[PDB]
Amino acid sequence: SIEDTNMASCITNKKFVQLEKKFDARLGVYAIDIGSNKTIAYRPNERFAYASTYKVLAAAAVLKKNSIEKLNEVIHYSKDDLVTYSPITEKHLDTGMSLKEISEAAIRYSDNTAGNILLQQLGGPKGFEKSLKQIGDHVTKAKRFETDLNSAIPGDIRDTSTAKALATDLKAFTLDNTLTTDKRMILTDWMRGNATGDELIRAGAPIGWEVGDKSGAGSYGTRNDIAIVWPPNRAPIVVAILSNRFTKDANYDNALIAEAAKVVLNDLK
Repeated sequence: SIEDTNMASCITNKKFVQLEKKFDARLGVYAIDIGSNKTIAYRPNERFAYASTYKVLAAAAVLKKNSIEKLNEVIHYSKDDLVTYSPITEKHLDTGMSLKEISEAAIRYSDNTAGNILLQQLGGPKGFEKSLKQIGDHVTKAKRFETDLNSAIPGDIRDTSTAKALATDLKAFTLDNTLTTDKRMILTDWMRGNATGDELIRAGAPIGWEVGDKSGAGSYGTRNDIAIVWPPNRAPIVVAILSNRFTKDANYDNALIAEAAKVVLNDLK
């Protein structure tokens, strides 16, 4: 069957090649079926800017590092801390917000000030990178805050990872024995049912399959989605799909991510 599997990989691979051509993009894919350890991989080790997908990993590291009581302490940030696109944190400027509330705002709405506060809580981008090293991720390189970290310049290693590294990290926090039971369930629920994921991996999932995701978007047409996918009566599937285009102001097309996800989920089916 070794001949049989590799021809299946060649066929799956050609679909990703055709998507890159159709959408004028570069695509990175890594998916693992937690029940069989089967994987799908396309440029799995090539670097992409992770953009807002880090927010779920930074929230997870904050959960791992901090007690329940600490995670409920109110953080009194100021108007000076608000960066572009802070729809939740800008509402609660008078009241302040807890690390738990900040984590939920970052994941559900991709609030950028929320993301910065999580990065700060971990010691800045370098401390966030150190938190990922502690779960065995020596690939991800974190350097800048929002919104500069979205610049996604060709060849630039700052604020980049790979589809394999991001998927493996997401698996580590949501499915492996890294967080306490309560923290793993809280983090997973934050990923469920958010409109920012509607046109991405969720749009490529078969009928009846639930998707919990964290989306990303940046310059050079960068458009990412990392997710846990729950098929009926099956073990979870962890999926990272990263992409970009080739000019600074290029427009992404969410359908590239959805069509890539259809390939992944139909071939892990």
